[PDB]
Amino acid sequence: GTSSQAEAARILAASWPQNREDEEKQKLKGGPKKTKREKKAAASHLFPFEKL
Amino acid sequence: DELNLLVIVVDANPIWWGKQALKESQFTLSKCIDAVMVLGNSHLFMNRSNKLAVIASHIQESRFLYDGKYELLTSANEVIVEEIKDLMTKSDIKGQHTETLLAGSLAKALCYIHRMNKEVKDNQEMKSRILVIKAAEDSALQYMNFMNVIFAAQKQNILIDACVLDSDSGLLQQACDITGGLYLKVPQMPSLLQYLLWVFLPDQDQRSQLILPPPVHVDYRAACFCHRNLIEIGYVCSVCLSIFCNFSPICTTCETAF
Amino acid sequence: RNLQEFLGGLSPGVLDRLYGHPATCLAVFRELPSLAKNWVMRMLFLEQPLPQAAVALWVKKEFSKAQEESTGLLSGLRIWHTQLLPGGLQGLILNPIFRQNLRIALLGGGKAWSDDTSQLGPDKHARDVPSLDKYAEERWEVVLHFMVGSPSAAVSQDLAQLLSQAGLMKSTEPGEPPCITSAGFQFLLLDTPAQLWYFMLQYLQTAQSRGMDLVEILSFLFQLSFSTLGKDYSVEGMSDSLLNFLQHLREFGLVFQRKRKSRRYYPTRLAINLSSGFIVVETNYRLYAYTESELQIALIALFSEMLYRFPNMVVAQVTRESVQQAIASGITAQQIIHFLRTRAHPVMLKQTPVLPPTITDQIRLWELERDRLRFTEGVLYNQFLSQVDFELLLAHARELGVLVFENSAKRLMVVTPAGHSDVKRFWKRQKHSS
Amino acid sequence: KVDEYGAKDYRLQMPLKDDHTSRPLWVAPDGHIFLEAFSPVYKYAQDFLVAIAEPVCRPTHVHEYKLTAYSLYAAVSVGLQTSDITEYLRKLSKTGVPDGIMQFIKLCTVSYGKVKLVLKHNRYFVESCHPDVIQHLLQDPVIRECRLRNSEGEATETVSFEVKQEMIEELQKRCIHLEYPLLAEYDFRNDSVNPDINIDLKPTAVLRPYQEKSLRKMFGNGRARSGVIVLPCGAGKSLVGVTAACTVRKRCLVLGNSAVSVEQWKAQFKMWSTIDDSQICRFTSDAKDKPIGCSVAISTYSMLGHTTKRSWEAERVMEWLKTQEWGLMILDEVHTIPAKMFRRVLTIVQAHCKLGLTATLVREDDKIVDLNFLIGPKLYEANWMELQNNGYIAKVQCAEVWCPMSPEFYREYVAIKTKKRILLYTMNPNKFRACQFLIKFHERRNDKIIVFADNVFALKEYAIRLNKPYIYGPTSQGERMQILQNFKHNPKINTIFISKVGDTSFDLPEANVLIQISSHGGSRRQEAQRLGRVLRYNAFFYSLVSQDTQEMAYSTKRQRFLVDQGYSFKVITKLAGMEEEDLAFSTKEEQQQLLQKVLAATDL
Ligand SMILES: [Zn+2]
Ligand SMILES: [Zn+2]
Repeated sequence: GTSSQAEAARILAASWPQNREDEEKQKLKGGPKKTKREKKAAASHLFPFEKL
Repeated sequence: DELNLLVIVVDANPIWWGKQALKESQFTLSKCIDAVMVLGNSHLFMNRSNKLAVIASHIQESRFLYDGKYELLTSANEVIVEEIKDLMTKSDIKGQHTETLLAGSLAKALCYIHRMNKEVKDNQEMKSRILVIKAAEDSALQYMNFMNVIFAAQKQNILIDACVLDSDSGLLQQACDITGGLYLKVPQMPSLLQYLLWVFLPDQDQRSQLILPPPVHVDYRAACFCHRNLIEIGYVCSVCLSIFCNFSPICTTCETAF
Repeated sequence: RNLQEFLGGLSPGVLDRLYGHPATCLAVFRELPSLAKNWVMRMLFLEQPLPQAAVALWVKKEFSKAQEESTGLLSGLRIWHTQLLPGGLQGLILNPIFRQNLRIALLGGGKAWSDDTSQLGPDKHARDVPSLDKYAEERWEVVLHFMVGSPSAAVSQDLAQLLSQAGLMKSTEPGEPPCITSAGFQFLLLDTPAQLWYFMLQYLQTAQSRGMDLVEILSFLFQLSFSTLGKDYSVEGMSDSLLNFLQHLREFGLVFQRKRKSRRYYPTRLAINLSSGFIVVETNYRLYAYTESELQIALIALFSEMLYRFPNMVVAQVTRESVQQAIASGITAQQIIHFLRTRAHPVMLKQTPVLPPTITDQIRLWELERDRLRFTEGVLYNQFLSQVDFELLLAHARELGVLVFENSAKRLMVVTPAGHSDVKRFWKRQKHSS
Repeated sequence: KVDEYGAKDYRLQMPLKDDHTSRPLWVAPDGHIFLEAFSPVYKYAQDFLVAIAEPVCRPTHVHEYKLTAYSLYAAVSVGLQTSDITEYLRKLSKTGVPDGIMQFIKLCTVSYGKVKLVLKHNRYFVESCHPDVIQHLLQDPVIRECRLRNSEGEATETVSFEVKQEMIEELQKRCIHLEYPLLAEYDFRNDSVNPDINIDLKPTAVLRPYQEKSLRKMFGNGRARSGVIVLPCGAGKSLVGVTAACTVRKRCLVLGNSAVSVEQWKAQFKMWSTIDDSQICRFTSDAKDKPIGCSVAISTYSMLGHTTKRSWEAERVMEWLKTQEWGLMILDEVHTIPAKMFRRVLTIVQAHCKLGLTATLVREDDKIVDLNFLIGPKLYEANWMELQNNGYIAKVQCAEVWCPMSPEFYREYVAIKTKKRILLYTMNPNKFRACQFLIKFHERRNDKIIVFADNVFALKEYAIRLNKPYIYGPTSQGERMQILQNFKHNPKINTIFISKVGDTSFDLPEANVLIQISSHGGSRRQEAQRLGRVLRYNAFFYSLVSQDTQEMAYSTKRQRFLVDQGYSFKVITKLAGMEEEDLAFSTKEEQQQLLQKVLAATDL
């Protein structure tokens, strides 16, 4: 079913550890990036599948 | 955590400033020194961690020049004034040398930047730039050393900014182009401080935000080994890459190399 | 709150009077963004206002957002003001008083910030920089201990009243010592310069209660910020109220003074940083702190389990239970992460980032454990016979702004207990009109 | 000692902090060593502490070591004496040695060489330099049964007596309780009783410096003593054993765990020892390459300790093998030595030096302490962090990524408790989607993947769904061999599934990605071995667990070994591009259909 895909995606993708992380992201990211080196550190500590 | 280091190289050639004083123009060496001091004070005002260094080049050598106003600025200005007075009062013409030892001052500035870099805490990056104000004519006898200094600065990622006053210098244009610095010729000498504050005061990241004059037509004329003169067309060896103005049956450099 | 937030909420007269002191102008200037500083320096020697479009054309189109933010900040700080340029144009020019004072502070002019220091000659009881730092640290530790409530710290009653007004501690019963609230714990966890700035802001917000001039206090504080460490200054030349304020500084350790009647005062390193490592964190949730004072030991034990205490070392383990207890005490995970980053040992500074990501992520996840369940008291409505009737009542509730959750699929809605009465009356009135 | 904050505080005990911080070391009253890695003398302090104490954790900044009686026995086994170790410990203390460590060190080091155990003419003897200790231990009732017939005084030269060969373990266990530890020193330089063989390693098998330290510590003063060397599987482990066998130059016995490890050891000997195939023999009842009359014999456990009737050829081979001494009996996978039947294997054969090698010394049931006297003390423990810093071990980026429990599964998970919930969180649709996404992402970049998964019942539908090769485990011998052989040199297929079969030392080819799902309960050894199958960010391995289930606690409690080794497990809660492509169990229909087939077990 067309609606089954959307329902399953909604349930799975945001079940426990997204209903509070998305809220914090929406209530944050108001100021600009402090330094460009934070992005470098994030890229170095991130796994390859999180870079695409 | 953004640390900016500003090293200002001042062309203190006595001959050019003496000719300027004899011209009785509205611009003198005293005004240039005052503008440099004001620029340094502004750079220190820009951020707490900003560091300032001033080096004056002379025919003799390179001198490390470094009530109601800031205390540190008051101490800094007095030391610079004392150093420049000591250099000029004890400057005695002994020999036929007239060209400014610009290359040696740049080498000293690079060494000082390298020394300061190690003392910086690892959590912070010290972005360093070199500002040069040129008064006398360019010297072609130091082409190789100047190119070596440019290459070292590019390797260490150090911006080099040139502020030509009267006579354009090709070496400074090459340095600005290679290192990504700004080359500017002053149209009105008395307005030098305004140009310095409008162009050379902001850092490279701020230069991205601001709109700046496009670079001037940079030349890349080479210097012949046996003439040390700018040339457009010359003979170049295929082994040691040495440049010669006229054809020779044997390469002089390759003859030396055994 | 930062300095700019406090300054922007002041009246234009206060801002104009603040700019009359050269030290204040420099402090305001150094708080500006990088783009704003270039504009201020360029307009330093301009006697004529500039068109808004001309200034706007200096920055590229992509960075127009930063240009707008800087222009708005400058307008709020009243550094410059819009002038009606002839021909219908708008001209922008800096404040003449602020510009003149900034030029004096930079170029020179007028009299020095301090009256004089050589009039009285050398100090008979002069101290050293390490001694001043030790005195400041002792004063700060005494203040923080008095915040805890230990009998070892004895301070003036006015300091206790100020803390009570700050909300850190409340005196429910007179005579008995006040009890420190959750906000007190949060402030205690805060960094030392941050704590100093928060205390000064709380003092300034209540400065009018003591009948003290805010402008004079701010100017004196800014002058102290730029003062040279290890050099004394003349007390004379100040109003009595400011002198009283200086006495409070002597209580806080910012300014050292041997006697109340002494004419000399030595600014400390804490006073210098007012205008604006020993902890090693390991991947196995271990903290190795090179500290000896009970203050840092207590602060670390607030959010971690202590294991070993060597005479110059503290070995602790960060566990889920300890972090959960600290959060239940009112301290958020972000505060703990910032505290660890600030006290980070210089060795860890090589790592990018300084703190390992795993530990910070684990702490944040432990913080999210407490708020897993969300609680909202209210009244549930489930007796809607018609969809249209449900829609009207839901619209009325949304107009009242008392809706908490809605379900149009099953005609289910929840309203706040306070708004239940209004919804009940509206529903009854609609049936009466039917 | 005081509990003001619940911490054992020893501030008053060790105040000797004269000047000022130059010594990167801290001592503890009971016993413990803390070392600062960010010190110019880090290497020298590490070399000193390794020879005297075993590590307990090696993070990036502050190492922690522990002082034990066996560690001091090993330290005094080397040329280091009491005065040297004490003066160097006091030299680098920065706090002063407490007066509870010096006495312990003295007591441990005084009684080291008093009693020795020797093997001669297939006879075990206990020799004492001081005759008094013989009478001291004579009154012990358990020792009296060792002598037969009562071993009057064995007047030789130095007082010695014979002991029962089959009861050597009991007296070894009792001696440490009597504070008279036994030592197994074999002076292979001068024997003249053993027919030393002509083994000689080729001068082209160079060894890394870390193996040099272990080999040098094994042979401290010209003699070889029993010990345990811990090196990663990806690192060079068999090379150390081959070099030790060549240096001993005696009749070697190698013991493995699986019937394929004997082939691995034979290949290693053929590669790095220059020995003819006639002398090398494997005794595993598969080819029977005339093990009688051999220089080096390689076999496996579970055959030397048979409790049932043995094969006639095997019986004759065992009878021949139990009639001569062995030099440097090599044990592989020593961690599972303290078992009901594996321990007596040590007592069923006679050997001078017992060298045990392993990669994962961690074991449950606290039987590792028994291994201290079963074989010997922990000799060398490789520092994995500095090993991978040299680039010879792959820097594996460990990951611990969990998936939420689907509602269709969590109701049944909380409803059932009679051990039927193992399959439930194992077959989590979200974990299935995460595993499929990781498999596809790493296949798109051409990375070799090994997928470990216990509970082969779940692995069936986990592998047939993606139509990928899997090893059920009792499939065959040939099928597994050919699957693993074509796994490496084939771009078409680069991912396999393993069911608890890869939890030992095999010949699995190089892999970069490991994804383990539903592993054993709390086996730190299993996870360490699985991590060892990847190293040889060059590589990275992932562990998938289900939230709000016992798998969370299991994963937390089974990673404490690797964090002590220095590895950090980053937590991944979101997968980038999860909905970018189509994955299995996209809709709820098949997810709820999975419930019937996962509850269809009903094994009652
Ligand atoms: Zn030429
Ligand atoms: Zn040539």
